[PDB]
Amino acid sequence: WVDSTPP
Amino acid sequence: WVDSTPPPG
Amino acid sequence: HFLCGVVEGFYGRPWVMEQRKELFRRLQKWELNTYLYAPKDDYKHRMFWREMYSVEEAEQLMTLISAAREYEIEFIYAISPGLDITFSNPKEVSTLKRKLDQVSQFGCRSFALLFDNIDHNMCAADKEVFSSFAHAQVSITNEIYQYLGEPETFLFCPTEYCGTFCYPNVSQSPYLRTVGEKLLPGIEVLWTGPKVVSKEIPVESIEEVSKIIKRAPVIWDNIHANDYDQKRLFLGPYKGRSTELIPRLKGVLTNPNCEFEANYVAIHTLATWYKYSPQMALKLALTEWLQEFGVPHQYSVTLEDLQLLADLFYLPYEHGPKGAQMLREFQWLRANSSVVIEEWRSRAAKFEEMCGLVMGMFTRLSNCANRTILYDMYSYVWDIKSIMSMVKSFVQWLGCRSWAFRGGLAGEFQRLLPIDGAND
Amino acid sequence: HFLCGVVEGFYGRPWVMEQRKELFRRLQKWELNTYLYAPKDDYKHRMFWREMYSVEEAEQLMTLISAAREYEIEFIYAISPGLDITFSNPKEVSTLKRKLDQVSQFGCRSFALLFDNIDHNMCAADKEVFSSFAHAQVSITNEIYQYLGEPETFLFCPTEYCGTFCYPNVSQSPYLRTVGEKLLPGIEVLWTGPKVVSKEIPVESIEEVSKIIKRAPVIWDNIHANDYDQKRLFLGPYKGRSTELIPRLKGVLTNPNCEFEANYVAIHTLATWYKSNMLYSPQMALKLALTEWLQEFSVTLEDLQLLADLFYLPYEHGPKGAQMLREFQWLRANSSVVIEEWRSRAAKFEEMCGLVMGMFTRLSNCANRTILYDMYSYVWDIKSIMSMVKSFVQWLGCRSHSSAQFLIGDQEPWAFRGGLAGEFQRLLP
Ligand SMILES: *[C@@H]1O[C@H](CO)[C@@H](O)[C@H](O)[C@H]1NC(C)=O
Ligand SMILES: *[C@@H]1O[C@H](CO)[C@@H](O)[C@H](O)[C@H]1NC(C)=O
Repeated sequence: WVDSTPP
Repeated sequence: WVDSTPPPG
Repeated sequence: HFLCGVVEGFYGRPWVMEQRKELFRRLQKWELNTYLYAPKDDYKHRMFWREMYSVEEAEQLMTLISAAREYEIEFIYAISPGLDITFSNPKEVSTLKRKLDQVSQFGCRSFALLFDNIDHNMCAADKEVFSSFAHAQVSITNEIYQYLGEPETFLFCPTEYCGTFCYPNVSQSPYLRTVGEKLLPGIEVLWTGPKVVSKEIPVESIEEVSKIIKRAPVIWDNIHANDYDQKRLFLGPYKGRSTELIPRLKGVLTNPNCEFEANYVAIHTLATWYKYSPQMALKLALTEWLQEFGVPHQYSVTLEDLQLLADLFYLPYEHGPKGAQMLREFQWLRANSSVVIEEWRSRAAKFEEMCGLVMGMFTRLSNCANRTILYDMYSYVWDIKSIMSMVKSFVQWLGCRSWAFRGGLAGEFQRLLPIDGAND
Repeated sequence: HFLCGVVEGFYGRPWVMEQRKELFRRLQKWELNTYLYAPKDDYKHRMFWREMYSVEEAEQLMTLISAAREYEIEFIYAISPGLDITFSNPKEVSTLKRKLDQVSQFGCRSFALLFDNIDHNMCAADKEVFSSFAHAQVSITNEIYQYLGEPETFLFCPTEYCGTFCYPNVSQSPYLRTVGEKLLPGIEVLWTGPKVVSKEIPVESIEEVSKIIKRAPVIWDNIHANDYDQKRLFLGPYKGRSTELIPRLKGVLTNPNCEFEANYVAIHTLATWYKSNMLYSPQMALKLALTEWLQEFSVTLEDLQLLADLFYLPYEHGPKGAQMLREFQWLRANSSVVIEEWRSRAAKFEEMCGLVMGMFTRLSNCANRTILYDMYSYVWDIKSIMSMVKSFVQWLGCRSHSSAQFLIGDQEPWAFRGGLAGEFQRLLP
């Protein structure tokens, strides 16, 4: 994860 | 013509 | 005790010591009471969570924590070990204990373990020892909490931390069932609302989540967060959360703009809410904010400027009245330009004067004595003043008888998405 | 003596003292020799130029000036009084003398008066005294230059500081004519080339300006400046300036990115260009810069090459960036075929996007936290947008089995980028 969004 | 920003050419 | 204050919880450059001590003064001044330390890119909080503070870092953290106590702000130290922790490896556990013990010795008494923004899939060795991802998290969190002496404030951030992350939904989540059942009763759960950046957090959705976690959650509120879009900043009022939430919550910690000085309104209106009309709280915050903007004392910025600035950079789901007005005026001028009545000329002139107020706001903010306030906002204010200047010229052009690389590569790709501007 | 180095001359947050010390160290190490101090929003440089440094400010500046001398960098102190000075008023001229004397007492021996980016008109008082703007500016400048004992280095930045700002043009402007004739011969003149941000600075443009100012200019180069566009950052090589300009110029001072650590390539490649002709390949100078920059940072060379190509030059994307754009433009123009060509070109584009994401996550994990923080918002922005473009290419490939729209139902705010600013921008052609 690179932000608050599921990959 | 300040802030390094001239009008469009 | 209800926790109300700020989480430093965003991605990017974290705040530095001086900004944080100033934060604690503002929190005390406005009668807030809590700071949660959780900056995503402060190295030893997350990427290098195992690593102990150096002597120089220990000194700084200790000084920070003493400043919180001195200003009567509860300091909560968070750590985010979820990316690569093997939960069943006792060496991983001990490392986590020793990192927290080190922070205890700095004077810290309250703590948090954060498991947001990580994969649901455990390693082979953990799948041996634990029946689910939630059992793994809960047993390490329970063990740490007991090991530290059941601190009066200990927080847990779930991987399923808002409505849209809950699988298959909130009321039936097996992950949240286990959390609700196994997590010791003295440990609080963090929650962001129905979404990561919640437009509203309705009473009913809080009643729903509380039933499954078997406790009232602490809100991690991202309403003013701006780390996710370089061009955005939020100076409008705390909004969309009813005061009737307060007896239903254990606290509200706001994760606000990355630029420290941009957060006067976000935090002042949360304090007003805590102690409700958003437009009334906006007016109180801007009136008091104005007093920070004087010119410097020399030996050889208006309220209306601030209202316009807040309306141009308002809230994630609404523009402020003056910003919406200018945009509708521009739309119209553009849609009706083939005409060039006295109407279009009258309205183009009034619109040009609106663009002028944008440029005047920039010029007066550049005279401000508190230079950190100008610097924190600089790139947003320069951006809106450049665009408005271009827009005013374009309106002049449409009336005269007689930037190709804007935003760089990112801007080019973005303009190629046929969906671009869908929400305008 | 050829002046080559950096001008801190941008709008926004100035560099702080330790960044400046580090800059001198870099300039020395790469054989550059000059620093011009001119940050538009250091309030005593411009907005409140009449104001004396306080005791605490004076110590900081004196320390900084000593550091320059310690690293053999010539420190030029600029001041920008043109927003509100009355050129004819006795008290104004002496306030300026008083300001500059204070700085001379800190150890500074070289100075500049800058008149760029101000209103081209005079108040009633100066209009009685001077026949034109240029006369007012040149008279105050000559008098200051003399007052300070004709320092070895003294710079003047004209109001007409590039082609675009000349009225009515460069070779016939009455402003520059007055400057060329009346500005004392030991005073240098700053010039940014044909435009504020010059894609090229052709030798014949510089001959032409030379004949009118009556001297070889010092170039104030805005090639790597990024204060005028929030989203842009320039990590590509110094380029578009033939090495044959060197014999025709008194110096080149580069006004580089606001974010201090982002200027490794900008300054290192300028140094390569300079040393090449005290010819020059931009692509080989870029190779040397990125190789050496890599040692400051896990992050690979190839990460740095892709990062530079994504954030290259004001008028040009680098190779890996221009290539991704071309593919995406192709994939999008031919998506109706959804044939083996499209599918395999799609899978490659998606893999290229993966290299952007990997560059982001390796940077995020590196040990040099200072470089990461200066770059962070550019790298986050490119990774987020490439992640959306990648998911769009996927969605177009999925059109053989799905009629669903690209965005299904309620979105987080970052699905729609740019806020109110971006909405105004999208209404411009
Ligand atoms: C205008 O242009 C640059 C780039 O925006 C700005 O940094 C500089 O202060 C201004 N003046 C000159 C001489 O470039
Ligand atoms: C998810 O997104 C917010 C806003 O982008 C980010 O600041 C935060 O660190 C992440 N985690 C949580 C619990 O919000």
